[PDB]
Amino acid sequence: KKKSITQSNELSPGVLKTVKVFVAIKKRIQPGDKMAGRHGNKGVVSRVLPVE
Amino acid sequence: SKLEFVPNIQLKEDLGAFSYKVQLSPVEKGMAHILGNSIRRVLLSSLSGASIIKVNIANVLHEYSTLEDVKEDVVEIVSNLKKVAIKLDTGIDRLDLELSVNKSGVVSAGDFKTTQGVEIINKDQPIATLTNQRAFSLTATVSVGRNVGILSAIPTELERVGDIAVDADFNPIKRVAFEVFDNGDSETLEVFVKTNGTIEPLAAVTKALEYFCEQISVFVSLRVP
Repeated sequence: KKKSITQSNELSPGVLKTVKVFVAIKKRIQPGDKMAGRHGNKGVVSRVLPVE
Repeated sequence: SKLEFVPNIQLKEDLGAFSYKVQLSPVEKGMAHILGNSIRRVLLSSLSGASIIKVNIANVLHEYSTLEDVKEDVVEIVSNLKKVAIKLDTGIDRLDLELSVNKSGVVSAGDFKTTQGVEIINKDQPIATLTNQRAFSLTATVSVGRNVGILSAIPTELERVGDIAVDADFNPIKRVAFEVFDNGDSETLEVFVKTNGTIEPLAAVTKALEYFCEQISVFVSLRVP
């Protein structure tokens, strides 16, 4: 858990430190996204209608 | 003609879970389907309510997180804080609830600290499960509003560090229908409303009609204000 090579690898000779950053986002469906069913029928969402 | 009918509102048939049947008994033979449609379309779109719009769990920085001894992740807890049906009072318009426990079982919606003016309607709504005994604390923010639609909305500004935004379903009406019956010289409009619990059928339908009449009242003058 600490027995690394001070970078857990050679750290790309010529490079000192490598830092990674993870970003997460949520994505709702919208007009333009592609939908499909298991029977070979696809299509693009054109409108989100109000419920009434 | 002297046959001027003006309908009166009634609450026949309180049925089911939160299902009812409002009724408008004397209607003027032609004007009933208009009222049925306008009521159904204004209930399902313009009613205001209250819901949780932001949460702040204690030892939690973001939503894609995890707590010890808790059987859920924060993405699944913020998903249960959306089914909590709250009933605010007249002029509060905003407040912060509080939850805090030290038990070892299913945390529920009944576990919010008793604030005055607030009232949780579904009390056995699960929120989290503690599988071992520990201290679980969060502060939900409650607000009023209506479903103004997807694009235009409120971004729910965040102030402290652990604030997560919850997207609310403010409308309290779940499913409407209507029917029209013949009496002879008059008809009977019969509305079926199903709510979540934070409003009563008569008050709901008269609020719908208040909205509809304030809309119709611009064609009696053809004037802006």
